Amino acid sequence: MKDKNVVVTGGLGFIGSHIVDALIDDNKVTIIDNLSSGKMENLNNPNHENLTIIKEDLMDADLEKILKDKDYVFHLAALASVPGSVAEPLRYNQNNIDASLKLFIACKNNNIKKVIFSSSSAVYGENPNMPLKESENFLPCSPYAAQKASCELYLKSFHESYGLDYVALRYFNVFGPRQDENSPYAAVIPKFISAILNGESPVIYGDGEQSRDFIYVKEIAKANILSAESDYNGVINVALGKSMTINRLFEIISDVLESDIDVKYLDERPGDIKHSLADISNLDKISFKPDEDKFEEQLRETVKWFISQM
Amino acid sequence: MKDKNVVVTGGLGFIGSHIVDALIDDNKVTIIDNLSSGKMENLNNPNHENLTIIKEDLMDADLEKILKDKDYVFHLAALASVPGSVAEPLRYNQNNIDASLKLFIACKNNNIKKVIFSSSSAVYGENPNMPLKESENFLPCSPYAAQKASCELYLKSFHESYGLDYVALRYFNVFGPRQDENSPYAAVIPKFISAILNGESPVIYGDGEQSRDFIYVKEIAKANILSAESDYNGVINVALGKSMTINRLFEIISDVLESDIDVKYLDERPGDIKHSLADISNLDKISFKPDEDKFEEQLRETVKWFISQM
Ligand SMILES: CC(=O)N[C@H]1[C@@H](OP(=O)(O)OP(=O)(O)OC[C@H]2O[C@@H](n3ccc(=O)[nH]c3=O)[C@H](O)[C@@H]2O)O[C@H](CO)[C@@H](O)[C@@H]1O[C@H](C)C(=O)O
Ligand SMILES: CC(=O)N[C@H]1[C@@H](OP(=O)(O)OP(=O)(O)OC[C@H]2O[C@@H](n3ccc(=O)[nH]c3=O)[C@H](O)[C@@H]2O)O[C@H](CO)[C@@H](O)[C@@H]1O[C@H](C)C(=O)O
Ligand SMILES: NC(=O)c1ccc[n+]([C@@H]2O[C@H](COP(=O)([O-])OP(=O)(O)OC[C@H]3O[C@@H](n4cnc5c(N)ncnc54)[C@H](O)[C@@H]3O)[C@@H](O)[C@H]2O)c1
Ligand SMILES: NC(=O)c1ccc[n+]([C@@H]2O[C@H](COP(=O)([O-])OP(=O)(O)OC[C@H]3O[C@@H](n4cnc5c(N)ncnc54)[C@H](O)[C@@H]3O)[C@@H](O)[C@H]2O)c1
Ligand SMILES: [Zn+2]
Ligand SMILES: [Zn+2]
Repeated sequence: MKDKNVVVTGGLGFIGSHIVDALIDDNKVTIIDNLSSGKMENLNNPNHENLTIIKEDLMDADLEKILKDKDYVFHLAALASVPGSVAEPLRYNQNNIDASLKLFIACKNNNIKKVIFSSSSAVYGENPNMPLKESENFLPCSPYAAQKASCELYLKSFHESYGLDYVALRYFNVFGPRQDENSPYAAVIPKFISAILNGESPVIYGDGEQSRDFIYVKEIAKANILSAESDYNGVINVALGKSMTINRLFEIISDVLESDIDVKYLDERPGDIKHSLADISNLDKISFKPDEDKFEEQLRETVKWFISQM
Repeated sequence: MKDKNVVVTGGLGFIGSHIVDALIDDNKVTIIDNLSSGKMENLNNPNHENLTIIKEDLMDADLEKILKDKDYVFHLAALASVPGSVAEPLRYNQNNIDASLKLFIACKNNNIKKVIFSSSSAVYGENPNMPLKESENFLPCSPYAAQKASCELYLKSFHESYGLDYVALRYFNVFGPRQDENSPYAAVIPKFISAILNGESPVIYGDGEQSRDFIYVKEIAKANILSAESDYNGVINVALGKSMTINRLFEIISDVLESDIDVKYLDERPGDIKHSLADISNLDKISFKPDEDKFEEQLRETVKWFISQM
């Protein structure tokens, strides 16, 4: 992508910062981010000539004005937490549905060429029909999952009502540089890496045979950019279509870190589904083929990032 | 249902007033209604000893307090318009998602035994797989349809997260006494009846071969009450599972009114789907069998109501 003027909501966050990095040399980029979880220092160059940063909540921003003469909108801003949403459903509704809708209204009023929306495999709930096809019904188990599904439904309705073109991307388990490790809720790869680097035993919730479809953050960024350039409108899973158990993950991370620190086993967390696996056939719709044998290399890059932060 | 204390949101409206009528002799009923479209005079007895009316927007009401010690909540309050939602998606979002969520939060915090939610066959969009089963995916064509679907998804998530029991009822084409005829958007049965009573030719948008699954408002009220009493949680179509063309409807209404006024034919309305038909198998889940040969009787009751309003 070259010579476009794009908006990246949540562009100071984990995933959004990697999208900004990939676009910024050849495109004007306006980030809208309230710093609720993102950081200026997540950007490779936060002073880049092509960059604009608007430090504001989407609910307050004049999105009708900001989106004038923009080409594409990448919507990553969200309160991105399943357990957080259970504790605070109304606040999550404001950030995840209401703000998204305000953005989508400004998109259609400004004739934005495409919206690329960050959804989640959480919308599937506990579905045994793996590998999970996009045609599965929604089975949201948390307010967060209902919110992402609601946004997908609004996008469908905006396509029909106003001709707004969009891709909704259902991410599976994203990992990589700049992912949070500090929250009680933080993802397993950051927790395993952080624990080992701090000389502490990590923990597994359950027996460790649970499995996930992990996908590297730079691949998510590529999928976003390819979706913007595609003529396809609709919903696409973004993953590798491969399973890894948490036991196996721990072995691999321990090998990468040359670590003899052992893992502890605790009871299962309520709400954790046992197995999650994407069907990624529809990645053909955006001409995306993720790298299928680069997990160790990606983990090494992630570890090096966490080392640099100590 | 006897000796319960219930809340009916939108209880001064078309459908809600019939639910209030059916419950009020044997139960305490609190209506919450902002009079945006409902009327005091829709109730059979607006001064009934068991009645309380709170004239307030759901967004402003202290629902946490109002729902203390209530048994059931019937949620009918909404901005109930497909074309209105296209014109004003944010305002419709506030009334249809945000207010519903505030209510559902108060329901789960007060351990309400059941929520009975008014959804719509609009959530199916233009789906040729008739008769339409509840398992069909959502295909919302308007912000309204997305909003009703979002509410259904929130209810599912609240069942999983908090144990809130619910039934979402997908109404097909409701008709009967107290339905609005004055809006530009008003439903076909009121428009046909009102036109003929005013000595004016009604209009058909298209060729009249379009068909709908019409369902009488008193049957909707019964389905609501049976759903409250049922152990079932989930989503159920409420209809007859029968089709009637708009041409045939006009013939029947003209016969009932002994009218020689002819109908005019105009171009199709954008957004109108041609055929809509419910699969009503899952009405067995709430032990409801609607009357299958009472259409003329129901139309006569509707006509007599419109006559009484002249
Ligand atoms: C925090 C995070 O990134 N979570 C994301 C991740 O969930 P989840 O699959 O629950 O991710 P995990 O917590 O990393 O759990 C994955 C597995 O790892 C075990 N585990 C986790 C932590 C630990 O210390 N020990 C341990 O054993 C755990 O029991 C589970 O089996 O993937 C989902 C998509 O597939 C996202 O919806 C979800 O939220 C994102 C933000 C969003 O939607 O915006
Ligand atoms: C106003 C109203 O009650 N509309 C409801 C009705 O829609 P619709 O099926 O569009 O209902 P119609 O407008 O009565 O249209 C039905 C058919 O009749 C023709 N027609 C309509 C008017 C007229 O003058 N002449 C004429 O020919 C028209 O072209 C169509 O084929 O049924 C749906 C459920 O099946 C509801 O979602 C919808 O909104 C409710 C509020 C809600 O969800 O809350
Ligand atoms: N990390 C994952 O595994 C994962 C999986 C599935 C979906 N997602 C989705 O991808 C997107 C990005 O997630 P992430 O992991 O980068 O999360 P993140 O918290 O790092 O990024 C979200 C960014 O949005 C900003 N933000 C939040 N609310 C805002 C508001 N109201 N106005 C303006 N800015 C706001 C935050 O400050 C942050 O920089 C989210 O929509 C998330 O739900 C992530
Ligand atoms: N009429 C139909 O054919 C049909 C079909 C499918 C679904 N529904 C649904 O059934 C329910 C009732 O529809 P109806 O036809 O009786 O509509 P209606 O407009 O007659 O009733 C809605 C009632 O809610 C009140 N209201 C609206 N917004 C409110 C708010 N924010 N706070 C408090 N009160 C509010 C109105 O004053 C009105 O009395 C709605 O949820 C509607 O979407 C109706
Ligand atoms: Zn297993
Ligand atoms: Zn036909």
